[PDB]
Amino acid sequence: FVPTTEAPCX
Amino acid sequence: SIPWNLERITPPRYRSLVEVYLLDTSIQSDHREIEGRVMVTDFENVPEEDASKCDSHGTHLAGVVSGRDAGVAKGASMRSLRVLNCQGKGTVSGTLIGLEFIRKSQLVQPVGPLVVLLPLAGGYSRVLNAACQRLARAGVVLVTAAGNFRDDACLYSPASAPEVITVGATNAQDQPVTLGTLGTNFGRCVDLFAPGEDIIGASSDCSTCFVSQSGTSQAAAHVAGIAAMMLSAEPELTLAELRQRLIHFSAKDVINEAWFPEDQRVLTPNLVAALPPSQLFCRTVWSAHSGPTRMATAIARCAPDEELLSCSSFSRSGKRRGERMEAQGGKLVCRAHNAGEGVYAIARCCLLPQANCSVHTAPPTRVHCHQQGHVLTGCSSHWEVEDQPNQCVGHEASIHASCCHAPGLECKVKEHGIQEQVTVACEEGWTLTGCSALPGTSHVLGAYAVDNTCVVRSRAVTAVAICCRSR
Amino acid sequence: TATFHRCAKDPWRLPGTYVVVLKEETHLSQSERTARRLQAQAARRGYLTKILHVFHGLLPGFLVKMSGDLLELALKLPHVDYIEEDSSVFAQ
Ligand SMILES: [Ca+2]
Repeated sequence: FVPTTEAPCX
Repeated sequence: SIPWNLERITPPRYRSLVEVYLLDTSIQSDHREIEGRVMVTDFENVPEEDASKCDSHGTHLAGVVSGRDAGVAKGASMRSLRVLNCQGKGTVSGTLIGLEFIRKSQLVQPVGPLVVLLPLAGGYSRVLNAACQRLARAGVVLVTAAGNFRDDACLYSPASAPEVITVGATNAQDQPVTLGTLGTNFGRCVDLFAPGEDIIGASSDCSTCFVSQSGTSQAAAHVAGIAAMMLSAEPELTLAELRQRLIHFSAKDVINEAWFPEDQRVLTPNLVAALPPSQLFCRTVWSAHSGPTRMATAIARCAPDEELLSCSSFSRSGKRRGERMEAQGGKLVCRAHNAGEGVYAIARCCLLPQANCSVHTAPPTRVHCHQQGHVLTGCSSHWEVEDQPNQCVGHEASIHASCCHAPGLECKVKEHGIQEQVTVACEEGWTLTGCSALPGTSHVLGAYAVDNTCVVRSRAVTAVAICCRSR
Repeated sequence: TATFHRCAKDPWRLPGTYVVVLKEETHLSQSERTARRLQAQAARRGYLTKILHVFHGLLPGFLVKMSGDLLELALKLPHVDYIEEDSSVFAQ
């Protein structure tokens, strides 16, 4: 998961 | 070897005149994934921000559509419009102007089929949905993200827009993407799901660098790539024809619907997109709820080039008075009647070329499609107060049979008699055109087609499925 | 007959900018005259307005930057179908 749409995904 | 998402959209047996427009952040157009096949239109309409983060979103999605190593339609030609600023944020007005820019481009220098990817969402917008509808009626294919808020996609735009393909996101376990309060939207405004978590693609950090991103935009980019390939093989496809193919070639019933809210599991399509390998297409269309008036009605409709071959209804209360098919503006429509919290109308819309269809309203040992060379495709039924292949059975009720002119068509009726859920399924090669219940001991809450499976819900019980195929 | 609409998600609304949508058959010349008519009536009342864009090709109408106080004036203009307050969209 990235803030341009932070976390591990899957 | 192969990234999971590209393998999942590959059918279990498997073997450029299209342009794909992207409305996104800026793009890193010289990234080796997409270099040479993405034309930056340098249209730009963004609000001011309240450099590698700037084009992160758009570069990745262009890669998912057209990338040389991790793309769905490798080598597909793209054109980009910047409507999202560096913080990922845009306006409805800017999106309108960008959509208008695409239409003016097409008018000035026509090309072939146009697929427009809209990897963005805001709240329900009357004007944005109207503009997408007009762009679609002018021949353009629009593919949009369902939205990232674990919510009903009908509350967002352009997700809720009429003639667009709205795509939700699933993960490597075919389950809906969730991140706490966030996650894929759902509901009757979503047309299908596609890989949307842990999607590797072009990273704008460097010309050859790759990053894993997640979103309903990533899912919609998979569908935009599949659609672009479908339109290259069949450039004459209408939007209703393309949507029927996307549904038909999807993986069915792989999503664990327990992730969705209870009232949304019947309304949300259990489909994960897939490429075609290398005929009668039907789809189920759900209406919105009707309300708890005793005369409240609900209406499900088909696409302009689609035929309405059947009509059923569903109430969780079980308090319903049936449904009926009737013309409206020169087109058949599915009307459902409340008895009761409310009801849904459930239409079955099919592509049957070289076919004239009609409704025959009569009481339920007669025949309801009496003309020659005519097949019965659906048996509706409605009643007024609240308590043999071409005939409809029923008890005080009135029948609405759909009878179709179709010389190349063959239909067979299969029922299954036995409780909360009884199902009967068409055989492989057959298309479910109609689904209804036969009343008995239990009180029928409703019936609806799920792909080629007739589902009846109760509280005996017999499900009745009408299955057709072009011989 | 003419209606107003704004986004139900309050943090996503963008007050001050409005999409004036006109009836389907309105020609681009009528769209531009309607917008200048709005600008003129707004100036008489002491208001400053800016026409940001004029729409044609998909929907007829225009994008105006103005105070919301002008919305009942603008809803009375000829050919107006509905007006919508601009709102945010986000990368998904
Ligand atoms: Ca939709």
